[PDB]
Amino acid sequence: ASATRVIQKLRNWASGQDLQAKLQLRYQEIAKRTQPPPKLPVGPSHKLSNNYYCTR
Amino acid sequence: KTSFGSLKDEDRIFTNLYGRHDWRLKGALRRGDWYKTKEILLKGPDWILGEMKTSGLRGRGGAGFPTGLKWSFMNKPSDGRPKYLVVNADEGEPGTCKDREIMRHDPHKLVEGCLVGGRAMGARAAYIYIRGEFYNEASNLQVAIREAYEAGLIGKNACGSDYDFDVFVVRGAGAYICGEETALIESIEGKQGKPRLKPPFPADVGVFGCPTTVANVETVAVSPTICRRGGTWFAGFGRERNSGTKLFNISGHVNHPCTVEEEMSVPLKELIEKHAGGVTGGWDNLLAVIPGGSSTPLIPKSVCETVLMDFDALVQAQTGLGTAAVIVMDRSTDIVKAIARLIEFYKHESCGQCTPCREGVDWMNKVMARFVKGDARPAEIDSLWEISKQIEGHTICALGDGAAWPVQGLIRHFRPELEDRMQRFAQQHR
Ligand SMILES: Cc1cc2nc3c(=O)[nH]c(=O)nc-3n(C[C@H](O)[C@H](O)[C@H](O)COP(=O)(O)O)c2cc1C
Ligand code: SF4
Repeated sequence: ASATRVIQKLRNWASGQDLQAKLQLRYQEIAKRTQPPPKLPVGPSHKLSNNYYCTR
Repeated sequence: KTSFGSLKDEDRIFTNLYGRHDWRLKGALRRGDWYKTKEILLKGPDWILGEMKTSGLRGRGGAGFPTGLKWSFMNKPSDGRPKYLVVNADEGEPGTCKDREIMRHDPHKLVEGCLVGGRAMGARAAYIYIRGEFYNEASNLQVAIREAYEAGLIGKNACGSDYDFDVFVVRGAGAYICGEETALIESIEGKQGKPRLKPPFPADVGVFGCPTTVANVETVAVSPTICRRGGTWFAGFGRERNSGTKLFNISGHVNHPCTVEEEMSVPLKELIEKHAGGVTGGWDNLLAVIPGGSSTPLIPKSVCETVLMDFDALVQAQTGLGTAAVIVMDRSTDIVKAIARLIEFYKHESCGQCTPCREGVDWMNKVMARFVKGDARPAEIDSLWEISKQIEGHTICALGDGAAWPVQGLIRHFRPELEDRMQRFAQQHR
């Protein structure tokens, strides 16, 4: 992403593809390594009634 | 007859219910006790059992099982063992005082009923297991028994009928579960008040391992009046299969809480407004009624409008006729607090022998306390219903049933009250 315009034009012409649009090196668009804490949902059997194990 | 009530004083059995006359032997002889009982004993066991059957009397203890058939379960030749009649005077159930009243005011009726039932089944002794808190009642019973022994009505010649019978009185030590049949038998036998399983039934293996029959004080005391006046008269009182008279203890939010003797099948509204002086604040102020003691569930005013006091009538009303203890609760009643107090009573009085009653009644007590505080979420109502259904029918005795039933009645009827309390708690914290 730090390549000059001359080198970018040379690479684009030499490969035939727009390379700066799809760079294989991740710079800033990736997710943060620190994330907010999650709250995972519970399944269908997490109920206090009509949940006898013989019925499932 | 299609309308029941307005019982006549010439037909009331417990003529000294209020203690206005002498409770001793002289007063009992004036009131008509111990009359022709020698002739009854000479007519013998099969005639008395037939009289009880044609009277159609049901157990006053709670279950209501037909007294004639239950007493005819011991109509067998002896296998070398003695046979015993036992009187359940425990009266542990809340709302109930009728057995206490008839023990302390008509004790000779109880003694004559013990003699009649013991002869009808074939027996040498009647053990009256009285509640340990009824010390004065036990002393009055012993005074009456001493009077009967001195008069020769009991002991080595049962009124000159060549029958031998002894009436003992044994006191409990404060356990509601000792009012149960088999737990009472164990308490007499000297162990803890833990009920034993059936089979064996007490008619085969009972107190000390003999054939025995536990019967209610009211049932035993109305037995000789049934024998004297005939079973047809007692069956003529009351409806079909729910016959005779009954002692109703009306307590709670009524103007005159009292114990009265009334004909069976009486309307609840008529009974309350006639004998209790009505609900405090009025019938419109009435909210709920527990009609048969704390074992039976509650019923709201809408079904209390036209309900009767039969076993079958309360069964159709999804309740039962237990000890005929009518607890009345008005609009000012904290209904959830009352039911949680009943569940706390059952938690304190469960004997803890068997796992569903023990653990589940403790669980219901905790859940009901949180329901009173409002400290739960409304799925716990259905959870508590499922817990009560797990308790009911899976226990050794019927205390688990009698603890699951009030929770079931409260959930069945006053569920929006619970939900309103719970959402109010949720909104005043969040
Ligand atoms: C927990 C529990 C407590 C009971 N307490 C009494 C009691 O105090 N007095 C009583 O007469 N019956 C009581 N019963 C009902 C007895 O089972 C019943 O009275 C006894 O079997 C005699 O039957 P009867 O009603 O035909 O006389 C209780 C039952 C249970 C399950
Ligand atoms: S149901 Fe309760 S009171 Fe009855 S035997 Fe079980 S633990 Fe004891």
